[PDB]
Amino acid sequence: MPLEWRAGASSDEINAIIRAVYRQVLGNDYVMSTERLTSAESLLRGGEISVRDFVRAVALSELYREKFFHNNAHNRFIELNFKHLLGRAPYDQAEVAAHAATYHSHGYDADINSYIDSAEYTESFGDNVVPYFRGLEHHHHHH
Repeated sequence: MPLEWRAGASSDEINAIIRAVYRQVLGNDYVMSTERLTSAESLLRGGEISVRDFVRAVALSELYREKFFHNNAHNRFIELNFKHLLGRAPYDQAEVAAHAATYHSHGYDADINSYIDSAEYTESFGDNVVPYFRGLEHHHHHH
């Protein structure tokens, strides 16, 4: 049973969104004790942005980029962006080459947005429900 945000929902649940999104996007329990995304987290807390646009900002974070693009191969970084935002693996080299070309021609931002604004991410996780890896869920919210 996944996590959903709605209007009037409590601070513990919104911080549980931030924890779940971050843990899903970076994999190994993310980065805190720093500036990070204090603006984006306040927009989620204020209800100014959707959960999709929050997850987009966490996958746009430079603390995700320096750790998984610079300390790891770009092909593997695309393979990470799939399992982190969609919950799948791009075993097709045509699929990896498509996102590599988007990454170089339209930038880091456009590649990340290709996962968030995709029809597989949308509908299944919607604007209110938090994305998870296919096979992982340990924070059940009744609705």
